[PDB]
Amino acid sequence: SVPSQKTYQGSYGFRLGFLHSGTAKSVTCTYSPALNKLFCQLAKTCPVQLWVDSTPPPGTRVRAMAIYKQSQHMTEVVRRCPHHERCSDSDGLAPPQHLIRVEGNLRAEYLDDRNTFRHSVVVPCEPPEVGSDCTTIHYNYMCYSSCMGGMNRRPILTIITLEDSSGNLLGRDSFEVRVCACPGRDRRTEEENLRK
Ligand SMILES: CN1CCN(C(=O)c2cc(I)c(-n3cccc3)c(I)c2O)CC1
Ligand SMILES: [Zn+2]
Repeated sequence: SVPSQKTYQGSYGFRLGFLHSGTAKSVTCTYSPALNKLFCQLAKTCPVQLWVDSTPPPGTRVRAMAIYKQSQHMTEVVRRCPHHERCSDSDGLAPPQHLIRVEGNLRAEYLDDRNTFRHSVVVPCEPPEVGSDCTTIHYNYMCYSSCMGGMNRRPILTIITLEDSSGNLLGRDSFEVRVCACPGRDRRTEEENLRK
């Protein structure tokens, strides 16, 4: 009743990568390697790189799912709060309850698991554009970490899985996420707290 978060490169050497966006007050998405934590504003583009050592088979897919980080909340489905699930912000593909969306990919599919009720969004693997060495998926997080009746200040993890055409596991990586108004300030604060 809890998805695994164990990092697993698998046969294709799968792992994530993040840009270096800095901590200026204006930054909208910034990743802390020291915390393995992405800080982002509500509904803003979060570029996540996908890296492999070798090409996975045709029909391989990449799925994203959120879980609560704290063990005492891990069995609770992460969903949008009672306010945001009712706001008129649909993109025509993502169900209004889903926290994580993929931006700019008409082949994205959204799953409400019939057994666990967890939400996820999955896209087909596509090779990098000519001249690039990795593929980037653009995610959006559709609720603040602080939203009452939803995440309610509880930290979450995003689990990214590489899957075969039947959904079997080929690779896994993960990162913590805080969705907040000032990601640059919050990253600096939490990195300072860690250094102390
Ligand atoms: C050194 N080799 C050069 C040739 N490779 C690719 O073109 C490649 C193919 C795929 I499909 C993907 N891909 C994985 C998940 C989503 C897209 C990626 I990231 C790639 O780098 C593999 C690595
Ligand atoms: Zn919300």
